[PDB]
Amino acid sequence: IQMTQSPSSLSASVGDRVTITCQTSQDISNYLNWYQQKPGKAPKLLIYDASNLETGVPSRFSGSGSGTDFTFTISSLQPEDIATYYCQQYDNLPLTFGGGTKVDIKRTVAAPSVFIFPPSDEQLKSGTASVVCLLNNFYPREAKVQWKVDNALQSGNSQESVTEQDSKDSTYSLSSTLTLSKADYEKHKVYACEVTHQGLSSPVTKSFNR
Amino acid sequence: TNLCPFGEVFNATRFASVYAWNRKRISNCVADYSVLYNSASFSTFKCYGVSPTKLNDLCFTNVYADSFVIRGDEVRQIAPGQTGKIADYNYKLPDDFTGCVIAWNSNNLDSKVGGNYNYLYRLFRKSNLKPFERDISTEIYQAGSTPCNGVEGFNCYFPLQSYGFQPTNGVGYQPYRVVVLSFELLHAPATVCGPGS
Amino acid sequence: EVQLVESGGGVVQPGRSLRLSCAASGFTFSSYAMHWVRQAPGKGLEWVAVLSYDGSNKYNADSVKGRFTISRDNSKNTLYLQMNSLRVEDTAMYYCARDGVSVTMVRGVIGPLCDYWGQGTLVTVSSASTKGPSVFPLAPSSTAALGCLVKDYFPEPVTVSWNSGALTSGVHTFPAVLQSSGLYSLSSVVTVPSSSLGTQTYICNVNHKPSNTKVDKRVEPK
Ligand SMILES: *[C@@H]1O[C@H](CO)[C@@H](O[C@@H]2O[C@H](CO)[C@@H](O)[C@H](O)[C@H]2NC(C)=O)[C@H](O)[C@H]1NC(C)=O
Repeated sequence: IQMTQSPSSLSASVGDRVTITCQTSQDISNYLNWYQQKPGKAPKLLIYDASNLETGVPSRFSGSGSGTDFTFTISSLQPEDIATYYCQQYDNLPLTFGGGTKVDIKRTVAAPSVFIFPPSDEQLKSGTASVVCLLNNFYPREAKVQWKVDNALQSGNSQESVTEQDSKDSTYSLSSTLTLSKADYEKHKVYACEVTHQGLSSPVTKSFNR
Repeated sequence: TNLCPFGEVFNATRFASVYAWNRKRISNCVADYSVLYNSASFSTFKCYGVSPTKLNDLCFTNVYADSFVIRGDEVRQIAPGQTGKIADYNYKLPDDFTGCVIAWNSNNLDSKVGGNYNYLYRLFRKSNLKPFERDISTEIYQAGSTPCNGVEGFNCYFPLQSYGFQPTNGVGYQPYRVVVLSFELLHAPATVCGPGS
Repeated sequence: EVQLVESGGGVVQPGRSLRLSCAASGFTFSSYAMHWVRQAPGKGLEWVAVLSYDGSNKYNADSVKGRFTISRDNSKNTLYLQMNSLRVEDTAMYYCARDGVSVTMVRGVIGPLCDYWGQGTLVTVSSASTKGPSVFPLAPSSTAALGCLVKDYFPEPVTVSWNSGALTSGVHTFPAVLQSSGLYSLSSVVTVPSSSLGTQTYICNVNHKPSNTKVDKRVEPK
């Protein structure tokens, strides 16, 4: 049983040349495979046994098969190419996959726009208060959010989900969901979420009162 | 005057598999290589070591014709200095190879509907082949660190996998008949000469 | 062309049985081998088992040897994966793929392997009952933002569309997060100009098939 390695977390501008190297474990593997998996869709076989791509691919991909070390070359990067790339061995029947490589095209830096949302009065009837903070159309994804309730950080009360990179403008978007109850929401008065992004000098604080 | 029986090499109705590739020694005859490159039938034609123009002018001591069959995608490994299942366990070309490799598609003669599994290829071996080393061993190879007493089991396979050659397959998995001409030049008078030397 | 359509996955408590199906179409099915491979939510792919061209060669992977058995009906051009003794961990989206390169499996090497064509997200949910969502507005206050709050639902497959889906520009549908109560939480937002906050009405259409609940919720400013 192998543990195939792969360098993930790539970033390259539109129209470039990237490479991913899947080095195998013990019992050197012959004729790996290369797949791509866009979010929400099943994978797709890009290249045949270490080379000789199939029919249908835009011929921008390639690879070399030499014993223990393999490579996966992508020339002429495309805006509609952000996905997760795996590598699979088939010489012993317990087939193992790679680690997957998230791809994000390097674009001009984009400052985020942040909007806050109070918990609805209909939710207060359930005894809960969910405050939402939005981050829309920004790049890169390395941004931080910190909920400041009465200028006090609330740790362990928020979960944020980051969308996959957009296809047209190639920008991320995340949304943090601060969760409280009616009790601890009625004693505080001001709720805010500070923002710090690579395209921001000073933190941005969107607040509201109740 | 008697020409080299190249017609008894390419046109042969029955070709052997790649693990048991066939060889027909060519000597004491006249070469007519113009028949080869004056034809649009050969898909892959790559002369290694010899001139692209002196083909009909050369004179070698002996010539070796290695003929076999592999699928559409395994011809890239019939070349000096390559790594692959065929280029490791079936047919090994040396780095100092001096000759012309000929390949063409035969998806209509070696394939049939329902299946034509007469052709085989060596899938496993505990060591890479040496050049010109024909291996037709029929012992059950062992893959894992668990010994095998011949039983076809988890990591013990029959080392010959058949070729599934059907007409309705991808281009890479179609039968390609290959002829490899090896020009042997020894310290002896030549026997295979051309017409214009 | 060729499509490996799948159906049969759902929600079932741990310890029960549930088989899957892999309906083939197009190519000859009695000639190619067939794999089964799953991908957990947020994780990567993971092999499960495989079948030869009906040559009695299962060779299942570990942690499932004895729990999963691969079955195929080449005369029906279908493929099954019988599951028993549900390890709650087994919650994943299962993909069935073809194969033509295996050694003791399918006779003759024809084509590549693992042309995926997969679907059928199979969740091995806990005793907790499948709960419908509670849609809440994310009203704005004063580009202007506008969203809806999909909270406290289970399982994952929820969808959302803004006012008859003809409004699809400037919309951002976010993945769900797992709350501490074993329930999911999702938020979908749309950014519209302030010159249309009083002219055009905005409604979010949350759809949840497992719970069979569809709520058309307005979003009016404070
Ligand atoms: C078998 O050998 C014959 C003879 O060399 C080849 O026939 C030649 O084909 C070329 C191209 O069509 C013609 O220009 C020659 O005039 C033909 N020669 C004769 C004597 O007919 C034939 O193509 C070869 N076939 C294979 C399978 O290699």
